[PDB]
Amino acid sequence: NQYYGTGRRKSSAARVFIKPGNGKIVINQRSLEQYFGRETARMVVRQPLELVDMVEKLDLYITVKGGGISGQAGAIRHGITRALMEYDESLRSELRKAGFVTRDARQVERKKVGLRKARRRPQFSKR
Amino acid sequence: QRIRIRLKAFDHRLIDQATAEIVETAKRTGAQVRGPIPLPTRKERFTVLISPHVNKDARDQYEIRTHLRLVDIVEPTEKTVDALMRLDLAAGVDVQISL
Amino acid sequence: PRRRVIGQRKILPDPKFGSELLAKFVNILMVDGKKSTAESIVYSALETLAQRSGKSELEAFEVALENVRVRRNALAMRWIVEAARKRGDKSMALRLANELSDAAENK
Amino acid sequence: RSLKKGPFIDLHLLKKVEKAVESGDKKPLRTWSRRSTIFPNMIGLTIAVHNGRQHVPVFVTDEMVGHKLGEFAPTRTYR
Amino acid sequence: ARIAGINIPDHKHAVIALTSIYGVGKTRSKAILAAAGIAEDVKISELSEGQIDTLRDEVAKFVVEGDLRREISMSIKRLMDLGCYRGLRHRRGLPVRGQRTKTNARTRKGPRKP
Amino acid sequence: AKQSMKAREVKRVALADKYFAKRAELKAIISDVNASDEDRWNAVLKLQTLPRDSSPSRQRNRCRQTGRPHGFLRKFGLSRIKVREAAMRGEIPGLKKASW
RNA sequence: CGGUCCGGCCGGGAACUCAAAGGAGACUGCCAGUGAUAAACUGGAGGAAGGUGGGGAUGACGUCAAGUCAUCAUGGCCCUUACGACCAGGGCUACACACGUGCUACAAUGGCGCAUACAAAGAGAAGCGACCUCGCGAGAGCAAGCGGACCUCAUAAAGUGCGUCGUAGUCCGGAUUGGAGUCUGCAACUCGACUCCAUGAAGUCGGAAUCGCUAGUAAUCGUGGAUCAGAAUGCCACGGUG
Ligand SMILES: [Mg+2]
Ligand SMILES: [Mg+2]
Ligand SMILES: [Mg+2]
Ligand SMILES: [Mg+2]
Ligand SMILES: [Mg+2]
Ligand SMILES: [Mg+2]
Ligand SMILES: [Mg+2]
Repeated sequence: NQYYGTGRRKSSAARVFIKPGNGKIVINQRSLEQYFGRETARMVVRQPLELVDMVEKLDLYITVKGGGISGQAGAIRHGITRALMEYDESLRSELRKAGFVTRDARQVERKKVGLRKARRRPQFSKR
Repeated sequence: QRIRIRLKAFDHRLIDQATAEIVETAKRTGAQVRGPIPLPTRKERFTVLISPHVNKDARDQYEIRTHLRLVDIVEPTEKTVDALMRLDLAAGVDVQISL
Repeated sequence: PRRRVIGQRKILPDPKFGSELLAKFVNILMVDGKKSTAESIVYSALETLAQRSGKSELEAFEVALENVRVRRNALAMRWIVEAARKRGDKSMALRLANELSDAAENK
Repeated sequence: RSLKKGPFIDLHLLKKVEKAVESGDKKPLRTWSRRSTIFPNMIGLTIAVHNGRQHVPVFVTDEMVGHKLGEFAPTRTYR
Repeated sequence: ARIAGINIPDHKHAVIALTSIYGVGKTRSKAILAAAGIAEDVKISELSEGQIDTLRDEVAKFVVEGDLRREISMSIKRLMDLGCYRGLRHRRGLPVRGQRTKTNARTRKGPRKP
Repeated sequence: AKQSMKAREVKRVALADKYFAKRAELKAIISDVNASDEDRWNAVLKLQTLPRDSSPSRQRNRCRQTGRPHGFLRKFGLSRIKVREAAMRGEIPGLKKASW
């Protein structure tokens, strides 16, 4: 039985497909070690599967488009949490306690008129 | 054969009024249509000066929103063709037909 | 600060060791948002301190932290990183490892 | 700077060269073509290159071939 | 190891040691070692004399010495003796190819003095 | 701008479609042909006798209502200030102040 | 799910992501304490979002005779075979100096070489211009697709993996200059961009003084657009890491 959960970030979008029983991770037809070059990116997706125990217990089939290193990794970490709530539905109290189900909505601040950046002003003279 | 109608307009509440009249007429006369699809909006943005002289920092912020609608008609029924080809549509809607 | 009295942000800890304090240490060395090159230097520096300069890697950093003492831990970690850049060794991992060896032996 | 498919020379200055070779050397030739490339058929003549207000005569030398006539006319007086 | 380029190259890797010759940069040093058959990371140690004189033959095609100093200089002497506008720029120490002269001409003009 | 300055621009456009539309279009091709006439095409010398004001590089896109040579927009053919005057009075369809 | 030439490419699937028309949802709504029983504050739950969630648009009376007769509109004055108009060239880019505003640096948190992963947002018909072929390269020739979620610009760069250089005026940094070329355009001297070869200044973190910013901000990385035949270290947007 499939269990689906959508997680995303700034410009990423990731799907999560759950199937009961393996320790297999397939991302964009690649492996976990093959796709994630960052060692931190490998561990942040292991963070929601810490309180809930996974060793060889469930498949996850994920694809993601857009964003970067941690933008894709934060998209997966959000998507797994909605899948486990779809999977068991009693796991919510542990997931609210960790804070992973909260969608990080901190987007980029727009480039303003008169300034070179969002808050960075060009250099100012006193008199 | 297959005919498709590309609809573009400036106002989003005006493009869907012209879109729904075509689809409702097509379903009534017995044509096969796979609905209207919302295409991504090609929006231009214009940032120009408001002042004719110094105080560069004060400017204007414009946009031009151009929405797109596509209706796919499978069967070229003669009752479908003769009705839709000379409809009275909104002035702010541009039509594109591919027979 | 005059009226807006708010707390300080709680960053996520070190994914390798599970240490909250070591996550604030790598952000000081991090410049230009380069996290991936910052933690590679810090992990290589601590492995030099662990294998050839005393076991208990998590405790060995704390002995070096204790002699140079939220803000007390923040000023202690900043003095280690800023003094490590102005040294005579070759790489940043070798310079910061010798600073933790000197701070453990309070010199 | 210029592409190899044709060194540039004006049409009016090319006509002034052709009459000068056949009919012999004359008074220094007043012109405004500061952009023409010097050809070997101009060696010996004196071409007055306009520099904004006057005409400076340029006695053409053998090693001037390939350069421009504008490179022999200073456009400003410096003090 | 003394080349026709009599100035002695440093005891380091081959593509770095050929850069010390006036007129051989990094790109031309790659072309000499590729035409010879010597790897670029080979030091002056174990570089035998049979491998030094085959570098002299490849560099012999190009003039890279004080003889190259005079040919750059006499090409400027062609501009200055002719009396051209570009020849006038080199004599006073002003920029030639279109750099501005309001400020920021410190390399051409020399150090500042009011 | 000045009325005589806009009379210059109409004079350039009237020569632009006249001479350099199709005739200099051919003269640009024949100088560019690698296959034939590699040495004696002589299209460059015939291009010299043509008038200068047909050149597309010499013309200047200006505001069609005022003649300002600065702040041109190819979307409407106007200067930056005249875009606001038609937008606030609703003369340009769909144009309004934006927020994002 | 069938099909394998391992490409959603082809039957198909309408689930999902994305695309955009409408709507729900957050309102101190609920509980607890404090507070004069008030407004409110504090704490907690629920929830994607909680105390104006994040950003923008939205800027009162007035102040500085602040800025605009050179956007335009407008009272008057002045010139008119000239204060007007046409064209060639030159100048606006000069050069003994001064001031303000920026970029790249002074480097091993790096430099170079090989291999290689992940963006969002726009522009395109007198245009973007693939593929193939040639050149070290700037490009050139051949020549499709596309008025465009189809096609092109367009392989994003930092990052990751290995090797190398070992703290120096260096494989740092690239100024300046010479030579040889490319493209645009009637035309690249004054005064263009870019590539190739070679040259390798100052500079080894900057005085008094002075500036920006409380979070996806600062810092940094590249991308795109307006202007434009061509000419971005500026300006406008866009994302990456953080
Ligand atoms: Mg050299
Ligand atoms: Mg007027
Ligand atoms: Mg022009
Ligand atoms: Mg909506
Ligand atoms: Mg005043
Ligand atoms: Mg270098
Ligand atoms: Mg603030």
